[PDB]
Amino acid sequence: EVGTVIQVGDGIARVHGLEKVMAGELLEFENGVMGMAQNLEEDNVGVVILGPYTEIREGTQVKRTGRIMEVPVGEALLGRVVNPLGQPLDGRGPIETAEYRPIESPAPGVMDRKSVHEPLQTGIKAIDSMIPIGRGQRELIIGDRQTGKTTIAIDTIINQKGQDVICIYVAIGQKQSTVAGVVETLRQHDALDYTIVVTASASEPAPLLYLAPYAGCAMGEYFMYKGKHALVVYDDLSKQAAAYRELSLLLRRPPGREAYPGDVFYLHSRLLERAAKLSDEKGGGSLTALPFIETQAGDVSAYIPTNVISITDGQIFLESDLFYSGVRPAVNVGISVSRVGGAAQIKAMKKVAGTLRLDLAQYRELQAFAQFGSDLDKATQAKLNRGERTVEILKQDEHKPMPVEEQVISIYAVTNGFMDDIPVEDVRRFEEELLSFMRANKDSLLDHIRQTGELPDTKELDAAIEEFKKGFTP
Amino acid sequence: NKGRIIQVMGPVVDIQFESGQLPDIYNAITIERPQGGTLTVEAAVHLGDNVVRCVAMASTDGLVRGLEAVDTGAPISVPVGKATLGRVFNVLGEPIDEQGEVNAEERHPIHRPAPEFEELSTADEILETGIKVIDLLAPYAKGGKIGLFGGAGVGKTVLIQELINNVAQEHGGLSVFAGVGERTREGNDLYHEMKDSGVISKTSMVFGQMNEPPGARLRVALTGLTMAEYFRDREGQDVLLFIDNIFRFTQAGSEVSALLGRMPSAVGYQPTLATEMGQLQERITSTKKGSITSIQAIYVPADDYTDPAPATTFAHLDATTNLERKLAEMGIYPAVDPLASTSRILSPAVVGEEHYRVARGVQQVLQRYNDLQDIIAILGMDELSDEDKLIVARARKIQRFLSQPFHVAEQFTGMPGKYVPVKETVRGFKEILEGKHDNLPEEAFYMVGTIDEAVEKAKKL
Amino acid sequence: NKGRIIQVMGPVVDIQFESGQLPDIYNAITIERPQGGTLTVEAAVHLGDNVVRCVAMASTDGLVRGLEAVDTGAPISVPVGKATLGRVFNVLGEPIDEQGEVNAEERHPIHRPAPEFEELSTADEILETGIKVIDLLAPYAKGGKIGLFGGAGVGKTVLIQELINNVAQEHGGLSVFAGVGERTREGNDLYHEMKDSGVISKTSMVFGQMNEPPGARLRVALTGLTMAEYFRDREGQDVLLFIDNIFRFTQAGSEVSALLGRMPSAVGYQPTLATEMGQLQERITSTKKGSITSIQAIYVPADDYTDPAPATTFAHLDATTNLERKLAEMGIYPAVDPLASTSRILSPAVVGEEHYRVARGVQQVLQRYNDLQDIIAILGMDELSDEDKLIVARARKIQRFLSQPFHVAEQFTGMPGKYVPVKETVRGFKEILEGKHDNLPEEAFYMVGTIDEAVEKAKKL
Amino acid sequence: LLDAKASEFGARMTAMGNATDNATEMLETLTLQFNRA
Repeated sequence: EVGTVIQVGDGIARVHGLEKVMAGELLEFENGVMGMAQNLEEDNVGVVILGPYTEIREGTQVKRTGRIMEVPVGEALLGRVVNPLGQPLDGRGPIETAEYRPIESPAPGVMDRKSVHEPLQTGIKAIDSMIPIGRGQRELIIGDRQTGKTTIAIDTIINQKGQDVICIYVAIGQKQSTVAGVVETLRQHDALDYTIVVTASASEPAPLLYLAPYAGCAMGEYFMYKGKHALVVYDDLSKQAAAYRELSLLLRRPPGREAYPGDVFYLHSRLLERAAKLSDEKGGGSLTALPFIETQAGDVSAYIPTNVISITDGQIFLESDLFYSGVRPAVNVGISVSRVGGAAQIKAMKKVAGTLRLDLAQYRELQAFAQFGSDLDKATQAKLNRGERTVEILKQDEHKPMPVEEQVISIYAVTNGFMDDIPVEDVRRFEEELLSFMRANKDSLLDHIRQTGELPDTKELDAAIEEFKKGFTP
Repeated sequence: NKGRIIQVMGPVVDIQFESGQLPDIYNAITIERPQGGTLTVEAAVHLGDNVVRCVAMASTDGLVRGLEAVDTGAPISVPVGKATLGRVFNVLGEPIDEQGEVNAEERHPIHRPAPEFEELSTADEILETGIKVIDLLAPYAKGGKIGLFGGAGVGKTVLIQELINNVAQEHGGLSVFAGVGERTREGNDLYHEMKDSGVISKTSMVFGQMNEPPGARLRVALTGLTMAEYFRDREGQDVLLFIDNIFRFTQAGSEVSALLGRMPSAVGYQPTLATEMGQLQERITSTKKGSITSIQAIYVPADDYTDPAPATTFAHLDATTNLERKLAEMGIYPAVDPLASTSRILSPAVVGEEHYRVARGVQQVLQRYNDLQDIIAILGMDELSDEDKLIVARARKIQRFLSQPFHVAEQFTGMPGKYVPVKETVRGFKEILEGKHDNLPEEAFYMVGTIDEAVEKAKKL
Repeated sequence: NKGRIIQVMGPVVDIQFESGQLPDIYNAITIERPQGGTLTVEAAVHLGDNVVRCVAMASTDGLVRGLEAVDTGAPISVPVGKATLGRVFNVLGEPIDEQGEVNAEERHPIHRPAPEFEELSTADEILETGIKVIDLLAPYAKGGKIGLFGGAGVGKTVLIQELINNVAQEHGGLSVFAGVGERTREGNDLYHEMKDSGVISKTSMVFGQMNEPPGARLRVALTGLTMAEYFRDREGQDVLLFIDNIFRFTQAGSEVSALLGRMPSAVGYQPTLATEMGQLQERITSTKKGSITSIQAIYVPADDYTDPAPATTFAHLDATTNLERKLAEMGIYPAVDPLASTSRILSPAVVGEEHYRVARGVQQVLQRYNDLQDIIAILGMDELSDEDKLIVARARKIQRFLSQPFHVAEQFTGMPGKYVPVKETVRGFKEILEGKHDNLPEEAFYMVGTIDEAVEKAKKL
Repeated sequence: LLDAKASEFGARMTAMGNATDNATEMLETLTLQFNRA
């Protein structure tokens, strides 16, 4: 029950006399700070202090909790900003729940699962059309600092205002201010009602950063195993990896491959193996995960990056070049992929996109002939000129998720040449105004896609478009 | 026999027994209590003072010091025989497919020595697969290890299944799949992939997978291996055994080593990398009762194949099959690179002068095809020897006659399947090389079985 | 309370206290004797047996085992408020400028937690500096960290001073300069640089500098930070805080860690690189009382910015200002690279659609200017679109209208200074972009304030 | 009209070689900046 600290340092403590503590048991220090029984050394416990380590000195008493590492869990958390132990940071009271979960638990076996088939609309045109994400999927979001990774999680989260899916923004080693900003953005978009924020900022103890994703994941797991659908975003599995590495040879574990531990892969694989798509037998619940890796100088071949890559089911790459060309999202559709593919993509989009993959693939090569329109009639302004047009509908303002339906019309519009007679500085508005035209008029067509969405009634579609078309304002 | 837990530090548990009652190493010691299940740890090191340190096969959360532990008196032992076919297991030989318990007659230890020198077959023999490209160009040898290099989109699992099917089919050999350290979704996918390709009936599957602790990942293959060893030793057949990401296996090696506080090499790996690999690989062999041929998927994310981990594994390989995205998006659907793929048993000694000469024949043609490829690139088809121009047509036919419809693919394409005896593959490509079918249209060799089938289809378009 | 020295190994001192009388970590323990001064060490680790290991803040030569030590009961605490303005200190909050003692009302500990989640401002706001180029193109955000990349000859300190001046000027915010691990000559130079630019009156300076032990280098910033935290929390203003070579700071981190016998990372650094960085950086923030915006000089000699040290620091940056030797030797004297510099708060969300579009407008023009630059290089000005040729003239004007006279430079040039509201910067460049001043001579935008001032000068030459 | 043609492309490859070259050269200038800050 009661032990006592005999050596403390760098947030790691040798506590004595916790005879019957279990490995990984939650512990509470005299001053209310929590710790976890990390190691059961022969004649003492290695406790990892999980918060303010400063007033914990030798002689400090530690109490048993009787519980293995676990966090508050359930709808009681939606809308609350929390740290990995599940204690509230937004000052909106206590979290009134009685259901908990271990931050470490088994992943669904190979028999507990069924193939990802339900779309997780991010609202982002570039991603929902190419690089489509399904529920139960692990899609890596990787890129340099300041390429707008977080903005993508936010748009995606915001886009769940639809509401089959509950969102967990887990911020690992981010600046508190940035998270505070993220929470506020979520608030202003009415998207925080269905969102849990698990946060361990840059100044927090490393073990706290280490646990963050396992907490947020446990929170998502409550819903998946309930039959519901959760989307968890781990904002910086990079920062977790480093956090983990600190904790390692503070415990003096041998340094492994690269700067990191040997089990740094396991660290991540163990985690987002827990995101799954459950068999119908197991309830059909899902947990979708958007891990972030933060690259340096766009080095995607680095250790941690390549690891997580071989763990997830595809990755969205964020080109730094693009982002400082104002192109947004700064997605590199070329090298970016969803291994799940159109399996998680409604028939309508799965269709209009199919061509589009090819479309700007061709525009990638002829891109080189930038400001030199000379080739006349061949593989010319037929490919190139209409490629410039596609790249415009891919662009997309921050915090403006677009409903699939609208995405689909918009894409179909350009992809069927309805923009070709239209300029290029004019594509963006022609889209914004094409949709606003449908939402108020051709809703028949739109709702048709919201109901078993394959779009059809084409030609009626083309007619409906042309009755807005003709430009009349290029 | 019985011990009590002295220390718990991660997957490492230190257990004190009574004097002279200490477990042989690799001995499964079970630990029970305190919330539910049963944890199995594997004896690793006799530290002294009757303490023996072990590696867990499952989480050691909740373990408490003092808990009783029981030496089972044997290494982790797993079910074998008919009972395991169609069933999926974990390292412990427990069914992870909720399908009953295994009514297996026996349970063999997963740790054991490799067949002894005199039990070894002393001549190489080609393991005849269904597939033309691997049988002609990069033959599998019985008791061989093959490196399979693929990216899923290149139809690696379709290859696995055709292999399982064709070996079951035209020999009598069953298969074991050991999933080591990869994605659990990928395992589930393959499970269903081959549960409705029907192949699952000829296979027992064992799963480690990257969510599992290192002890499990490290041993998992040994389970698969043990299972396959039954059908070789009992039953005397030519069993398969696929390990998906064998690289994950050596890397599980590294984690456990670190956990045990070993060396390690200056590149992070265990001091015992090669030893451990040899201990696994050496059991995969053609004994006199003959058998096991392992197809090992080697990925390694870093893409450096000079890395110690890949280096060691390669030491054992006897052929490599290279799944090529280029050939896949080209239509050739056993998308095996004819040039990249290789087998050490492509000697005339193993496959005879003819087969050898036909294959070295096809090789040169396809190589020449590449040279000329670069020629016309930089000299146009202008100035292209009527003969050179000629042996370009034979390359395109060869390239195509190297594809073939799979039984496993039937349920989509439906051609139906084709199994092509090397006898007939060799003959097939020999005629192409001799010029006996220049006159045929080149799309006439795409997706046929024998050369006989290609004339049949030179009667369309 | 009182302890006696057990061990002295470099900057590391092990001190035994009485049972239950042990210092919280980070607690200043003073040691006196035996030749003159007073050494301050900082509690680091409780080793056990009532020993606590510490890091010195000065040399530990001459220390003798047994010397009495006194736990001060608090972290190194330093003077704050009005009293520190114009004064230069060391880590201990002692005046190193021989100018009296600081008649400060309070002394705050340099160790403390970052503002709590609910005290955080939740919306980004531009910290309006005087300077046109940083405000238009790479805005500073309140509670932001900006990486300043410069080489002194590019006028980094002139920038620092204009910043200090303009923030004092047009807001009410004071500044702290923390010299960490750099050349003491450079510190002295800056001191005089701004003692007769008058700016020193709005600043408190703290010096670590490369002659000092690592413990001093490591904590020195925390002192500056603490000082700046006063004017934010008390006094509620938008304080500056410059750290010169923050990189030296993380590197002091590495030395101390080694001295304490830690990990370390496989690249040499502390196990706690990131943690320590975060512990510093996280206190630099815009609270609800609002404030601190850190301009951090990042040098790192190696020039690899993928190095863990720079990598970590970058994680915190919100904008980078890039002093360019090329622009300096070109005349543009806030020699800030318009294209290289960036800010994460350059969203339309933070600065509005217009400002954003004008800036993305100026950017594309200047980018286009470079493309065309290479065009005429390899295609001559022959075949240069009248429009292309046109948007080259607007680039040259923009490039010039991006320079501006500094108040701090007055005493040499004397223009005099110019402070240009973003409202007016945006307007300025908007007109240039719209073509409202093509007719003006291009040397008419060089060194003016507002666009209004540029027409004034289009009446010369 | 026929002579005017030759000459144009006659003039066009000449400016294109020169063009190619000029790129190479200029590139080989730019590349120093790719590495040395």
